Amino acid sequence: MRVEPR
Amino acid sequence: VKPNYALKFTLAGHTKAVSSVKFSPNGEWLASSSADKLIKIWGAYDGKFEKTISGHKLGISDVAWSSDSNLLVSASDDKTLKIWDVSSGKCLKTLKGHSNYVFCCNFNPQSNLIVSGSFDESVRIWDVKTGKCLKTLPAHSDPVSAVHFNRDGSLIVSSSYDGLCRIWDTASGQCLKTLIDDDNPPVSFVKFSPNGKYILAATLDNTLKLWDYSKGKCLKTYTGHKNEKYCIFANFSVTGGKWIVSGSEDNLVYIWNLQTKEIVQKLQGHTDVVISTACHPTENIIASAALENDKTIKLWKSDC
Repeated sequence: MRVEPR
Repeated sequence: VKPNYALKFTLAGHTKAVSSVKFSPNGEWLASSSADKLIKIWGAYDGKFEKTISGHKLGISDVAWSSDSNLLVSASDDKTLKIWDVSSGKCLKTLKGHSNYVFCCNFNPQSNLIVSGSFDESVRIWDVKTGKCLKTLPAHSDPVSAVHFNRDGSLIVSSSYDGLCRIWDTASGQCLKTLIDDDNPPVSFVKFSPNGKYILAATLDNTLKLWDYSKGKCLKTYTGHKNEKYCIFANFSVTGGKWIVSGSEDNLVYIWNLQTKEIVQKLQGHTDVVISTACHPTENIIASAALENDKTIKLWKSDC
């Protein structure tokens, strides 16, 4: 999920 | 010399955050992937929507073109990759075998191979024709954020939250080099220079670095942007002046001079984190895309 922050 | 990129089009139609945009090698097309489980194809020069491609069961984090511009590959949270015929929109193959979200993907120049990196801390090399997995590299000890082939496909570069960049021999799967640097900040993106001599790496401490692959030496550093939370695509722009192009968490597109490291432009207009930028193969054209509060793609044109 690149759209969610780490 | 400084560029003068200006907004030409905004492209709307994804219903969630956009995750990646890429120009087709023939310059005709822009492909975008998004959290809404869709790929969309748009005309590169007029911004006209062309089609939607669907079939993934969860969101898509990356998309990539074959060399002949006829195939796409997508990496998805449903733990698979999919190979698509662009003209028909049909799924040709489903690549299964990762045990977690697939995050990034790319064809090799010959386009007989696909490389993927996943949250299962692994890199996989797949055969395009059969869809079978040829190799599984135990590449990293944390999620893999980027994978990229070099000019001729003999090398793979991978990056991870473990703070490492690794250079692999494609044919043998053996690790040829590991780039480590200081306090091991998570590496969010990596890609070869067009000539294949240098490697551009983003770290989640608001930093981009240009490394010489042969020497293992950092040559340039680029700062001024915000990059702490997301894996943002960065690019070499080579059609006019030699720039470094990146997204940013302050909703701006940043453009630096490669040699001098000075910021030469900031593109304003996105209303969320700019997660992805892409540079047109022959024209001075930038495609940028943003997250949930924006959900659009913007095309920018410059004279240099």
